[PDB]
Amino acid sequence: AQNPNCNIMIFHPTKEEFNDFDKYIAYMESQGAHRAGLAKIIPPKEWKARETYDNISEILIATPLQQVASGRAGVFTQYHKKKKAMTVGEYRHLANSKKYQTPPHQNFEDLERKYWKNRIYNSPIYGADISGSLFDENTKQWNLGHLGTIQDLLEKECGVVIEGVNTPYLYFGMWKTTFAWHTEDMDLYSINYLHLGEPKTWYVVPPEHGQRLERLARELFPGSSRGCGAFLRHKVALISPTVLKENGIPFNRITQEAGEFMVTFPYGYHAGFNHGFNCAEAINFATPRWIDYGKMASQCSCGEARVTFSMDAFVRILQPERYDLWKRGQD
Ligand SMILES: O=C(O)CNC(=O)C(=O)O
Ligand SMILES: [Mg+2]
Ligand code: NI
Ligand SMILES: [Zn+2]
Repeated sequence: AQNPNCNIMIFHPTKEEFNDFDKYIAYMESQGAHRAGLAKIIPPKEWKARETYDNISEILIATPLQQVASGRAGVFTQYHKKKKAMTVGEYRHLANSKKYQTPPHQNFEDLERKYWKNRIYNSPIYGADISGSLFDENTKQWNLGHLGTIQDLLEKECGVVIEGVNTPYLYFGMWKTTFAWHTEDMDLYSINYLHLGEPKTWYVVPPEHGQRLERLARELFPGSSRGCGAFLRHKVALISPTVLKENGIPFNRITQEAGEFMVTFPYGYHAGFNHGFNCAEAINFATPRWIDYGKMASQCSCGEARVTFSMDAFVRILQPERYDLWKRGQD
């Protein structure tokens, strides 16, 4: 069995190996990369996402989100307070202001320590979930707006034709902006490219151990757990590495830098934070190996998780027994 300790693997494809996206994912899995839940892909030196980032300041962040925490430093939830619209140039200036800027630090480890000590005492503002792309249309390799769609994968594997679309999303971050513990919708893959700026630190639980994380989360968030049998789908709970280690939960960590891709694999729980002003692009995708995970994915039916249009068909076809309850949660 390849990668039996479930370590995060780092890949360096050549320019030739960068041509066929599906083939390279399958190669990484042949080497056991999925067992970690997360892999890093460093593009060949010949590749570029676009020519420059000099002209992005006029993108609008229609609904910036202020991430307000509650709890203790290692075990907290966050809620998202909506703020007035602002441009990427305005958001960059805000990220760099004395109130929000990254503190002085020695190295990534010192900054990680400072994050976990102090996150709860601040409320950073995240420009998340913005439909759009920063890949040049002429970039033919690993262009996250030109991937094979999940609807086409389902149709190729299962024969059923379904409605829905699959487009990328931009994330503009600042120091301490936080992504809570989650798997993807329908336990899909994700791919994330860090276009510019400061790093993103990731934490991940191997898919084979995801239920250990779920059981801890039920213990640590007991009111939330009573409210919903899949409350991690709400994407609000944080648990620190120190608390994970105290409770014996297997996990790994890695820091993504500008120019690097990360892939999350089906049912790989992940969480993390941004080091300073940055911009990432991400999208969900599927492969043949996903189908069995989609069929078994948990679902939130309490009303909180509310998701895209395109998840309807995935539930309807892969999980017909759950469909009626889940759709009530949507309505
Ligand atoms: O970058 C973020 O805020 C969150 N991203 C993801 O969870 C992802 O790419 O799967
Ligand atoms: Mg612009
Ligand atoms: Ni994710
Ligand atoms: Zn719920």
